[PDB]
Amino acid sequence: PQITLWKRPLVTIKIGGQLKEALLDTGADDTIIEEMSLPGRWKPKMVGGIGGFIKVRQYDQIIIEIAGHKAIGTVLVGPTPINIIGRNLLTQIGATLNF
Amino acid sequence: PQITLWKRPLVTIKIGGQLKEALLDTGADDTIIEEMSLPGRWKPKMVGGIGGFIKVRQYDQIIIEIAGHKAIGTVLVGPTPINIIGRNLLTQIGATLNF
Ligand SMILES: CN[C@H]1CO[C@@H]2OC[C@H](OC(=O)N[C@@H](Cc3ccccc3)[C@H](O)CN(CC(C)C)S(=O)(=O)c3ccc(OC)cc3)[C@@H]21
Repeated sequence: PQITLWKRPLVTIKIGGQLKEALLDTGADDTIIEEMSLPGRWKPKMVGGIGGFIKVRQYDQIIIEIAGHKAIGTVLVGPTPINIIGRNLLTQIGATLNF
Repeated sequence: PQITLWKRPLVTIKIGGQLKEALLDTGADDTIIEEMSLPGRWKPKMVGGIGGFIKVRQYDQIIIEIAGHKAIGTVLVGPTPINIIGRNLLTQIGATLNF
């Protein structure tokens, strides 16, 4: 699709068998999801933004369906105030910014 | 242009006659610039992000060039980790997300 930016670019995702709403975020290097369970091993990570840093769990090789497009990559899980799809998965669905 | 997301979507902006680097950020409602001097009166705003809130100064009807495109609109000034061009100005330059 072509997504205008008058409103937040929110989409439905499927992750870990669960449907969630998430923000398509070109300013995010990484994908950050609210607390949930994911399979496999994880390692701790700190991610920083406006406000400071939060501690997350890093899961590698996670499959997400993003507005119907499958992508695999790293997902960070922790106390984000919004689910964020970052560039590490936006590239895999072919997303570009155009003007 | 068409901006892919394999790298951060960094562009040059011009504000107050000065060139700065900024991130094109679809996840940002608002445009936030590092401490600098802007003309006129300001209003208070709290901005929430991944790791809590920051206080900023809100300046309205500021002239800013973004990757060669003229915009005139609200700029928040404060302790952002990076200059962010949010949707309020991305809509003025005609940016869309496409996949
Ligand atoms: C609610 N208020 C926010 C929304 O609109 C306002 O505009 C400014 C601020 O927006 C944000 O902080 N937006 C976040 C994304 C965002 C969105 C909403 C809440 C939290 C975060 C942004 O798009 C992505 N981030 C960083 C930029 C600040 C550099 S981040 O969430 O901190 C982030 C950092 C590192 C990551 O990987 C290393 C992945 C994500 C305000």
